[PDB]
Amino acid sequence: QSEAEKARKELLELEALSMAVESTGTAKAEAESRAEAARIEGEGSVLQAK
Amino acid sequence: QSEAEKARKELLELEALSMAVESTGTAKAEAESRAEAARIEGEGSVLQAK
Repeated sequence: QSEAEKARKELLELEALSMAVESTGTAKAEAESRAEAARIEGEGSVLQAK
Repeated sequence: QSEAEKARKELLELEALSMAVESTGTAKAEAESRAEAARIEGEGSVLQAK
């Protein structure tokens, strides 16, 4: 069980990196899509106002 | 399981890129269609006013 925990530590490190990658990719994608839609709506609102 | 996580990290990176592409394409398309309809309505409103 000691040897198994010695390797399980490195397994948990790699799983931590993968969870980091997945979470930041999901949040970045959703936030940038909302910002792009908002920018297009803002320039459209400028043209509507004129 | 350690080797499988070493490759699964790169799989999750590529899936993050694909989700980014899909989300920003959908939001950009819907926002630009609404802006185009609004611009045509605005120029029509100018001509109606005259």
